Amino acid sequence: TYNITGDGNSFTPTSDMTSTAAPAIDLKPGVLNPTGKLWRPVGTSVATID
Amino acid sequence: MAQRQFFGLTYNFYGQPAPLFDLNDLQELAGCYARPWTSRFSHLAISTGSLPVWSARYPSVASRNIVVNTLLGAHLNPFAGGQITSHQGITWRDPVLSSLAPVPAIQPPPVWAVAENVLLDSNNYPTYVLNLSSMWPINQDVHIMTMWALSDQGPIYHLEVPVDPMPAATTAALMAYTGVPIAHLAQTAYRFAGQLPQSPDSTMVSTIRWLSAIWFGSLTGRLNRSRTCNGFYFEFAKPALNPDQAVLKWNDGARAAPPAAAQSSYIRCISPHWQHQIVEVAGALMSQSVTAVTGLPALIDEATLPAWSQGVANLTGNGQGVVPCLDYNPVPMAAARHLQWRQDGLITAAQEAQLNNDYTAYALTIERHLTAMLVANPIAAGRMPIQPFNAADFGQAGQTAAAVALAQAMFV
Repeated sequence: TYNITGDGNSFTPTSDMTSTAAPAIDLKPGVLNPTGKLWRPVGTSVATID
Repeated sequence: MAQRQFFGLTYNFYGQPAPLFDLNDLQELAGCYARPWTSRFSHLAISTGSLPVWSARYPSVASRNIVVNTLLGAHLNPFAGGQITSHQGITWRDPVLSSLAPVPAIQPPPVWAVAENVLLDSNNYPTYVLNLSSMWPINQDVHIMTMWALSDQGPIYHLEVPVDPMPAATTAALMAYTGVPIAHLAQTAYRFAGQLPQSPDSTMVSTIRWLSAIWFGSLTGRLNRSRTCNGFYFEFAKPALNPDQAVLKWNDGARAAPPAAAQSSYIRCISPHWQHQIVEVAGALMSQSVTAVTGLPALIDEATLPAWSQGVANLTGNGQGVVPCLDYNPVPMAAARHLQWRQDGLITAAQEAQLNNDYTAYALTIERHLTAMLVANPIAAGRMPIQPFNAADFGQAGQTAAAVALAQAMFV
């Protein structure tokens, strides 16, 4: 970090650079999913696929 | 004989992501060796405590014991797997498990089954059970595994004294072996038991079992020159430094009091020192052979057992044979033995008892420091060629004197 109390610092507000952050995010239920729960062939070898 | 559910227990890892060895160590093993059969291992062990048990890879005999088990433990999960796995180093030289093979070329499909801490049932795997004959020698090996692995201590050794019907044939033969240390008898025994797909012929079986008692009885104090099993005891040769080698000795003093009928114990050693005690280890290897023949009372109940080795199949229980294990610290026992000896007036404590307790104190110290110093490496590197264990484990406790007293009453 730099001493704030120095010279050279620009005050250029532009349309191009419109403030933004991440205020909130999408958390719709629908949107939560993707997707498949992970499972196993009973627990024995490659036979129990059923 | 074919004890169907021949379920065997692979070792846990000491809070490790991986089974107990690193890749290099396992390479060493598999590769520098070949056969999955204990010949190689026994070769090392046999050399009547002369050669130092230390090496870069293998700190003790017991060390090797442990990496032998872990080796087993890991590489079985391959072929004993549900639909057959095998790669990364080991792709089995034939389905019949002939030899430790470095991955056959055009053979990737059988994965390296990443298991955790898991018992397996040998007979539930169709390949395994087909080959019941060839299964037999390895089951022996298996037991050895299981019966160290069950716990976090020195080996769970089983004892048996069938009293009364004692074969005259056994007597006769056994006498001829007088002069030799337990070690070599054991070796022959294991070799035989493997070499022939195991027999119901109790001969062999009885013999080992009697032997085990006589040794144990000797080691305790109960058995000695003047109190014998008919003549039988084991003589602790060289009364100076702790190497006091138990040879089978036949001297006629008294015939000790025939117990009530069938006396059974199991011992474990709580103290890491077991490692350098070929005696202790050799009984445990004896009791394994016994197992192959016989359906021993469902294994040392979970009361003295780490959580990972609770609730195992048909092994640990609660209301069976031998609920508690008989537990000792080796250096206190020697003291115990001298006690009895003195109580009997066999000998003056004066010089005899003092001296050897002095030497075993020394031997403890040496051992303790070496085992700790060696453990330091694995207790910092990803590699483990050794028993895992804290300094507080060395403690003079662990039911040491009770064991001794039980062993004794057994002899009544």
